[PDB]
Amino acid sequence: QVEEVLKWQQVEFDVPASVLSAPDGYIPINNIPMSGVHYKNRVFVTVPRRRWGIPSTLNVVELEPPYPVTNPVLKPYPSFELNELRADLQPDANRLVTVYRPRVDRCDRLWFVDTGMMEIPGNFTVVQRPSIWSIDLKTNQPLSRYEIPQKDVETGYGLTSITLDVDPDDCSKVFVYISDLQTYRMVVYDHENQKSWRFLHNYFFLNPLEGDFNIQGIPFAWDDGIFSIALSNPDPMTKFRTAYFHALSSNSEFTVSTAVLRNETASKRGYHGDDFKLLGYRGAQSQSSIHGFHPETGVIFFALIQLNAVSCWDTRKPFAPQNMAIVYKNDRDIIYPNDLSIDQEGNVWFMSNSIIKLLYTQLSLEEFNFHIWRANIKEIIKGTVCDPTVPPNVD
Amino acid sequence: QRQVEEVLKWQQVEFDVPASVLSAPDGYIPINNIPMSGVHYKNRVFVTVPRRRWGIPSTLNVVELEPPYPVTNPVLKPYPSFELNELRADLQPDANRLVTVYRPRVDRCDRLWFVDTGMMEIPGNFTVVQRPSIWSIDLKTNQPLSRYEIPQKDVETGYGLTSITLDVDPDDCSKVFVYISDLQTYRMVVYDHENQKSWRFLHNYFFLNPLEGDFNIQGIPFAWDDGIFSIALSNPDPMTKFRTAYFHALSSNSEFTVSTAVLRNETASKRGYHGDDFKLLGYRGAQSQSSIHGFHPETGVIFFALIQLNAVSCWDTRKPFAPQNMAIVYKNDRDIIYPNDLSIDQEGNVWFMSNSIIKLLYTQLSLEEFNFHIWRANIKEIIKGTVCDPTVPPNVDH
Amino acid sequence: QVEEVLKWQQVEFDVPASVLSAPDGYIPINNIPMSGVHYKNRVFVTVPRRRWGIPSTLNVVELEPPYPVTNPVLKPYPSFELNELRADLQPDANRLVTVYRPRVDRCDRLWFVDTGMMEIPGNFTVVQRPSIWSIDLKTNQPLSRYEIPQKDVETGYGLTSITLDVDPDDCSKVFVYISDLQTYRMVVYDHENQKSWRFLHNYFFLNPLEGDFNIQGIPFAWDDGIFSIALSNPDPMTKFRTAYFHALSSNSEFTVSTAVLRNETASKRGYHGDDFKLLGYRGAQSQSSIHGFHPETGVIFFALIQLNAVSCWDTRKPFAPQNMAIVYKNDRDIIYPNDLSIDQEGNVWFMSNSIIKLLYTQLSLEEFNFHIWRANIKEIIKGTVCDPTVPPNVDH
Amino acid sequence: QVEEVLKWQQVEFDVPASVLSAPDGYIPINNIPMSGVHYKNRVFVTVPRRRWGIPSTLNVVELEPPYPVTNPVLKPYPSFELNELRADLQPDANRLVTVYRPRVDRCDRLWFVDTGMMEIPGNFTVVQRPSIWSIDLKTNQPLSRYEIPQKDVETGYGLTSITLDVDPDDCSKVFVYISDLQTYRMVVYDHENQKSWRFLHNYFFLNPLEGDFNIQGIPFAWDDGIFSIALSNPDPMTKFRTAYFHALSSNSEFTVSTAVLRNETASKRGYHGDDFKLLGYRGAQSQSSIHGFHPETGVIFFALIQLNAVSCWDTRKPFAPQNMAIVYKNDRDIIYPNDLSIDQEGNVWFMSNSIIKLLYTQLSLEEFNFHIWRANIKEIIKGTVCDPTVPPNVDH
Ligand SMILES: *[C@@H]1O[C@H](CO[C@@H]2O[C@@H](C)[C@@H](O)[C@@H](O)[C@@H]2O)[C@@H](O)[C@H](O[C@@H]2O[C@H](CO)[C@@H](O[C@@H]3O[C@@H](C)[C@@H](O)[C@@H](O)[C@@H]3O)[C@H](O)[C@H]2NC(C)=O)[C@H]1NC(C)=O
Ligand SMILES: *[C@@H]1O[C@H](CO[C@@H]2O[C@@H](C)[C@@H](O)[C@@H](O)[C@@H]2O)[C@@H](O)[C@H](O[C@@H]2O[C@H](CO)[C@@H](O)[C@H](O)[C@H]2NC(C)=O)[C@H]1NC(C)=O
Ligand SMILES: *[C@@H]1O[C@H](CO[C@@H]2O[C@@H](C)[C@@H](O)[C@@H](O)[C@@H]2O)[C@@H](O)[C@H](O[C@@H]2O[C@H](CO)[C@@H](O)[C@H](O)[C@@H]2O)[C@H]1NC(C)=O
Ligand SMILES: *[C@@H]1O[C@H](CO)[C@@H](O[C@@H]2O[C@H](CO)[C@@H](O)[C@H](O)[C@@H]2O)[C@H](O)[C@H]1NC(C)=O
Ligand SMILES: [Ca+2]
Ligand SMILES: [Ca+2]
Ligand SMILES: [Ca+2]
Ligand SMILES: [Ca+2]
Repeated sequence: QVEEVLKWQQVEFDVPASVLSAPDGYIPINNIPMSGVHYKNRVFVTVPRRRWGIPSTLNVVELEPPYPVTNPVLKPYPSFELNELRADLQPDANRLVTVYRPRVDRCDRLWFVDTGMMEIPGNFTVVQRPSIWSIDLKTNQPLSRYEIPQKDVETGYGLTSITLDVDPDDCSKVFVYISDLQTYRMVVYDHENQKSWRFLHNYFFLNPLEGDFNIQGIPFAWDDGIFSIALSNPDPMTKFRTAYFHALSSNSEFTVSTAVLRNETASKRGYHGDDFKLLGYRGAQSQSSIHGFHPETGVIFFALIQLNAVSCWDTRKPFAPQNMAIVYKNDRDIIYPNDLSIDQEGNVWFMSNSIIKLLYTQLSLEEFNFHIWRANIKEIIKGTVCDPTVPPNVD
Repeated sequence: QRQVEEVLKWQQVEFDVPASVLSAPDGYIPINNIPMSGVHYKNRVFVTVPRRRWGIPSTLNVVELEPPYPVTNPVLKPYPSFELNELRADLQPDANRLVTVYRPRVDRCDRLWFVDTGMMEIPGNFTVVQRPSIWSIDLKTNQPLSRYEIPQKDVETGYGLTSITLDVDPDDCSKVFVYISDLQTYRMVVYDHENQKSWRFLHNYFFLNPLEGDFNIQGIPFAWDDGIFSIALSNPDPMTKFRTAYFHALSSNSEFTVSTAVLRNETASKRGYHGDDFKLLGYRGAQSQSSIHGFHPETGVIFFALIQLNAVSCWDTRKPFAPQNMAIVYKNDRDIIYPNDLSIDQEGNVWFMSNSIIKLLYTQLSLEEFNFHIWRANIKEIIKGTVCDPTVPPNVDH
Repeated sequence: QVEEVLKWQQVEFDVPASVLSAPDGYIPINNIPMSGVHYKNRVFVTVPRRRWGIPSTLNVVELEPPYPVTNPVLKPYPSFELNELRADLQPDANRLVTVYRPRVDRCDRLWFVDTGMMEIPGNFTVVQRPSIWSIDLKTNQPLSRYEIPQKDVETGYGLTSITLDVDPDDCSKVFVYISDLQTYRMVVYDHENQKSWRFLHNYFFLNPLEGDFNIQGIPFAWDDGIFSIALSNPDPMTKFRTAYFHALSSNSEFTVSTAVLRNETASKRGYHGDDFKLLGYRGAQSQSSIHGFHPETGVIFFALIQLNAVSCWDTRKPFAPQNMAIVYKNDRDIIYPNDLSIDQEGNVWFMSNSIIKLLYTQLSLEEFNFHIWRANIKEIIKGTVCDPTVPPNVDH
Repeated sequence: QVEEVLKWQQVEFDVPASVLSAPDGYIPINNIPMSGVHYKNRVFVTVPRRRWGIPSTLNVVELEPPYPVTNPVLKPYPSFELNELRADLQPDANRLVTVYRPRVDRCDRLWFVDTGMMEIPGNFTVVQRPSIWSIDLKTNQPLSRYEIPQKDVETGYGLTSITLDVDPDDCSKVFVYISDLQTYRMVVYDHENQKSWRFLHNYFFLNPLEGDFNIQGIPFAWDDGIFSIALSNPDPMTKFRTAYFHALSSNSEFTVSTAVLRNETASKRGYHGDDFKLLGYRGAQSQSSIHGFHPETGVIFFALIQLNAVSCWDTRKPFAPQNMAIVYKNDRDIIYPNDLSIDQEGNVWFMSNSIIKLLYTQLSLEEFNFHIWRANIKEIIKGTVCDPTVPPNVDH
C-alpha cells in the first residue's frame, strides 16, 4: 500500500571524473539529499550545499520498476553547466548555488528557489541573492527567473520551502509562497507582475515548549519556524484559497486566506488584525515538517517528525487528533521526514534523509540512509477517518 | 454570576382582560399558563404563553419595565391587543387572531417577529385550529405589518415550530429571511419575506443524538427526543455577504454549521441529498446539551443556554470550537430548572429565561415558590477577561 | 459454502394476461423485491407497492436445482385474489396491499405485515390500516389476521420488518415485535389476547453522523430508524430473552429485556429509565440493515450496508469489532442487503435488490439486479471467532 | 500607599541653548523616557535614542517634596560631556549613545548598557558596539566600561534590560545577565574576568498566541522575547541563585540556575538539556514586561502590560494565578508599564511612558504621559496572598 520507490546508502553524480578527482570536489558523507519530487516517471532530487564537495545541487533520476531502485546515480538537472559552482564564488544568474524543495505544477513546470547561500558550519557563504525559477519539463529548458530584492529577505538563509498558487484556468497567473523557517517570515511572489513582498507575523514563530525532540534515542531542540504551507481548493464564490500553515517546532496549525497573501498593501502593515487565525491542536508530539493538500480528496497529508510517520486529515472534518489517522509509520527508516509532496497523478510522496544521525551522531555509508516512498491517496484513505465518505469521530 | 440581573420573577401568571373571560369556567387556570419566552424592547418586555393546556386567555403578551428588580408577579397585557389573542369557542381559522406563539425575536428595524403555530398541544387532545403563519409587528405603532401562512408543502401542522431566527439585511430592511426550527418533525423551514415565499430543508443533522438525550434536573430523570431547536447567525461575510448558521438539536452535545447561501436557496432545499453543505462544527462538552443560543453581532460571541448544567455558557466564534474555549458566565442550580429561552437585544444584553417546565411535567409545581425567572446581563462586561473575550487568546490542550 | 440460489434480471408474475395487458398493470422497472425467506424448498419473495404496476405484493418460488435459478416467475401467495389491487382502492379485509419482510417460525406458520399503504412518488396513498398475518404453511390457509389500532401506530408507513417470539413449548403463545424505521417506534403484538401496544425511545432514532452512504460510487443519506430486532434464547430460569436492536443509520447495537417489551403498562410510560441498554459500537462503516439470531449456536448474523457484506457475532463473547468476523463479501453483487433471515434448518439467508441504483441512477434490466444467497451456519463460523468453542480475541 | 513620585507632560533637559537650537537638536515628542531608578533620593531617568532630537540619553532627577514632582528638568548624568551625541556619528568609548534600563546594586554603583545603536524608524543607525558601564554613585565617576565582542551579540539592538548578580560578600565579584528581546538571547557578563558569552534557547522566544495586546483601545502585536530576569537569594554554601525569566509576549515564567548562566562552556552547547525549566503559567492576559525579586521578603513583583497593573508573587508559594495578587491597578495612567525596579530601601518602583500612544496613535503634550510610582514592599504585601505569613490559596 506504501511502496519504497528510491533508497541510497550514499549519493553519487553523473559528472566528469575531472570533478570527482579534484580535491574536495566530492565528499560522500557531505551529500545529504533534501527533497525528491515526482513528474512522469522522473524524480528530482536536491542536495543543498550545507557542506563542501557537493557537485550538483539540483538533480534528476529516471524511474524503472521494480522498486526500490537502489542507489540511482543523480544527473545534474537541467545541466551540470548550471549546477557548477564558480571557483571565484561570484554572483551569476546562470548558476544554481543551493536548492531545497522544488514543486511541480499542473503546467509541466518545475518551480524552485536558489537560496544563493551555502550554510557550511564554520563559514556561512553568501554567494548571491535568492532567486525563484521555473523550468519547462517538456523541453528541459529554464523559463523564468526572479531575484528576490533585499526589501523582502536579507539573504535566503531560510528559504527552504515553497507552495504554488496556480489559477485553474490561466496557466500564466501564478503566485508562490515561500516559508522562511530561519527569520520567521513568508515571502509572496507575484510571478505575473514580477513583484514580491514579505509577511511578518507572531504565528510564524515556533512554540517555545514544542521544539524539543527525541529521535532514534537522540535528543535535540530546534527553533525552526514557519516551514510548510498547504492551499485548499479555490472557493466557488470567491476564487480564493485557505492557506494551512505551521511552524516546524509547533503542535499547532494556522490558516490565512490567499486574498490576504496576494495583497501587497496587507503585507506592509504593522498589524494584521485577525486575518491570521488558529485552526487548532494537532496532538501530543505531533510536530510536522512538510504537509500537502490533495485537491481531488480535500485531504491534508502531514509528515510527522517525532512520531516517525505520515498522517492525514480530511479538511471537511473538525481539526482534531481523533479526526486524523496515521497512514504510514516506520521507526527504522523514517529518521527525519525531510519532504512531502503531492504529484499530478494522485499519489503522496515522502522522504527521509536521516539528517539527525548526521548532525548529532555518525551516519553509516554501509546502511541505507536516504529513503523515498509513495502511496496512492484514494487507496490509502479508504478505510480511515481521512476518507470523505467516513463521518468524523464523536470525541 | 455576580453581575447578572434577575429582572422578572413569578409564582403564577395573571392577565389584564375583561372579567367575563377570567370568571368563566376554564377560561383561566393557575397551573396551565406557562410562558416560553422573555424578549426585550425599549423598556417593555414581551412574554408569551403557548397553549399546552386549556384556560390560556392570551398567547403573545407585553410587560412594561419599572424598578426595583425583580418586578414580582407582573400583570401580563395581551399584545398587540386582546382581540387578536382571544380564543374562539368555535375554533375555526382566525386569519386575524393568534392561537399559539412560542419564541419571538426583536430585529433592528423596530419590528417583532413570531410564528402562529395555529395548533394547541393539550395532553390527550391535540387541536389544529389553523395553519402555521408568521407575523411582522411595527413596535412603534403596535400595528401588524404582514402575515404569511406557510403552505402544507413545507410544514404539516406547526407542531414543532417553537423557535425563530432572523436574517435581516444590513443596509436595506425590505429584504428579510427567517429560519424556523422544527424540533418535532425534524426540519428547518426558511421564509423569504420580500418575495412572500417559503420552502423547507430536511437533513440527518436536524435529529437528536440517541445517547445524548437523557437529562436529570432537580433529581428528576427524563429523556426528550427533540431535534433542531436553535439557530444562530454570524455577521455577514465581507467578501460573500452571506452568514454562518450555527445550529444544534436539543438532545445533542454537538454543534453543526451551514452557510446561509444554502438556506436562502429554494432549489437546494428540494434536493434529496445536500452533500457537504451542512457540516459538524464539533463537541460542546460532556453534559452540554443546549436549548436556545444566540450570536452577538458586536463581540462575535455565542451564548448557550445549557440544559443539563443549569447554566449559561459563552463561546467566541473566532476561537476553535472546543470545551476549553468555552466558559460558564452564569450558573444557578436552585433557580434554573429549564432554560427555555435565550435572546440578544439591540442594547448589547443577553436575556435568558427559566420556566420550571420539568417540575410541572414530571413532578409538582407549587405556586407558593417562584417558578418563573427572567435574567439580563451586559455582554461586553460579562465576557471581559474570559476566554469569550475576543481580545483574549484561545486555549490549547497540554 | 455460500451459494447464490435465486437471481433476477427483472421480475415477472404468474398472473392472467388481462392484468399484464391492462393500461400499466405491470411496469418492469417499478418492481423491486424486498425480501426472500425459506421454508422446505420454498422461498417467499415480496414486492411492496412503492410504485404503480405491481400485481402481487406477496409471492412464492420453488427451489429446484441447478442453482442459481435464473429469472424465476413469481407465483402470488397464497392466491392472486388476495394479492390483487382494487381499482376502487377501498379498505378490504381479505386483500393484500403492501408486504415487506415476512418471517417463518417453528410451528409451520408464515408471519408478515401488510402496511396497507402505497408510497408512490407524488401521491402517498393509505388504502387500509396495517395488518399482521399468520399463514399455515402446510395448508396455505390464512390462520389469523389482526388489524393494528390507531392508538399504536397511525399509518404503517415504516412497518417494514418483524421479529417473532414463540414460546418453546406452546405454539399459541406468540409475541411479535414490529420495527418502525419511519416514525421511530416498536409495535408489540400479543397473539393470544389479540391486543397491542407501542414503545417510543431515544434509541430507536438514527445517529445524525452515521447515516451517509456510498455504495457503487453513489452518495446518499437516509434518516431511517429502528430496522431489525434479534431475540436470544430464553434465559433458562426467567424464561425471558434479550432483544438486540439497531437503527439502519447507526453503528450502535442496543439490548432490551423481553420482559419490558411484553409489558403493556411499561409501554404507556413517558420515561423507561435504565431499561433500554446500549450494547456497544459495531465498528466503522458497520451500519446494518437486517440481522438475525441463530438459536442453536447463539450467533447473530448482520447484513452490513456500507461494507457490502454479511458478518457474524457470538453473543457469549463481549461485543467488539475484534470478536466479530465477516463471513461473506461481494462488492459486485451485494449493493444494498435488504433482508436477512434464518430458516428452520440452520441456514442464514440474505438478499440484494439494487434499490439505490433505481433511486439515484437508472436500473439496467439487462443485468442481474436481484440476488438471494444461503449459507450453512455451522460450516461458515467454523474457522472463525464466531465459533462458540473458539475463545474471544478480546476479553474487553 | 502607592505614591506617584514623578510625572511629565514632556521631558526637558538642562543643556546649553546652542544644543536646543541646533537643527533637530530637541524634538519634544521624540523624547520618551524608558526607566526611572532610585538611589538615595536621586532618580535616574533614561531616554533611549530611538528617534532624532534627544539631547541626552542618561539623566538624573533630584527628589524633593511635595510629590508628585511635576515636570522636573532632566540633568544629564554623569555629565552632558558623555551624553552628548556626536554629530559625525563616529564610535567613541567616552560617549553614551543609547541607554534603556539602569540598575543600582548594594555597592553604590549604577550599572547599565549603552546599546550603541539608534533605532530610528526608516534608518537604524549603529554608532558603536554595545558596552557595559558601572558608575560610582558616591563620586559620580565611571568605574568601568566593557565592550561586548561581536561573538556574543551582533549590534545591541535588543540589549534593553540587565540583571545584577553581585557576590553577597565581595563587591568586586559581579555577573550581569542581559536580556536580548530582539535576537532572543541572553548575554552573560563576567565583571571580574572581563569576559562574556551568550545563551541561545527556545524559551527566550515569544509564545505565538500570547503576543496580542489591546491597551487603551489600541490593538497591537509584538514579537518580543526574553525581557526580564529576576534573581532569588543565593544558596548559602555555593552562592548560586534561581533566575526567573520571561518573554514579553508570553504568559509563562521560566527558571534556570545561575550555575548554568555563569558557565561559559555550558553556553557553547547546541543542546541545553533540562537546565532551563518551565516554571508555569502566570494567568490570562498576564504578559509581564519587567519584574523584580525583593531579597528581604522573597516576593517577586511583575509589571503587567495588558492589565495596566503591578502584581506580586511569593516564591515560596507554588507559581499559580490565585497565588498572585494585584497590588496596584491604574487603567487611566498605566498605559505601557515600561520599567520596574527594586531599590536598596525596600521599595518597588514602576513606570509608565505611554509608548503605544506615540507609536500607534498620538501623544498630546498637554496630558501627563510619563509617570513614576513607588511603594513600600512590606506594607504593600501585608494583607495579601503575597505576605510570607499568609497561607497559599492553592497547592498546585
Ligand atoms: C488590501 O489590503 C490592504 C489592507 O489590508 C487589509 O485589507 C483587507 C483584506 C481588510 O481585511 C483590512 O482590514 C486589512 O487592513 C488595503 O490596501 C486594501 O483594503 C483595505 O480595506 C480596509 C477596510 O475596507 C480600508 O480601511 C480604510 O483605511 C483605514 C486606514 C481607515 O481609515 C479605515 O477607516 C478605512 O476603512 C482600506 O481600504 C484598506 N486598508 C488600509 C489599511 O489601507 C486591501 N484590498 C483588497 C482586499 O482588495
Ligand atoms: C559547566 O559546563 C559543562 C556543561 O554543563 C553540564 O555538564 C554536565 C556535567 C551536566 O551538569 C549537564 O547538566 C550540563 O550539560 C560541564 O560539563 C562543566 O563541568 C565540566 O565539564 C567539562 C567539559 O564538559 C569537563 O572538563 C569536566 O569534566 C566537567 N567537570 C566536572 C564534571 O567536574 C561545567 N562546569 C565547569 C566548567 O566548571
Ligand atoms: C572555513 O573553510 C575554509 C576553506 O578551506 C577550503 O575550502 C574549500 C575550497 C574546500 O576545499 C575545503 O575542504 C577547504 O577546507 C577552511 O580553511 C577552514 O577550515 C580549516 O582551515 C585551515 C586553514 O586553511 C585548513 O588547514 C584546515 O584543513 C581546515 O579546512 C574553515 N574555517 C572554519 C572556522 O570552519
Ligand atoms: C442553488 O443551488 C444550486 C445547486 O444545484 C446552484 O447551482 C449551481 O450553480 C452553478 C452555476 O449556475 C451550476 O454549474 C450548478 O448547477 C451548481 O450546482 C445555484 O446556483 C443555487 N442558487 C443560487 C441563487 O445561489
Ligand atoms: Ca534556526
Ligand atoms: Ca419530541
Ligand atoms: Ca424517512
Ligand atoms: Ca522585536
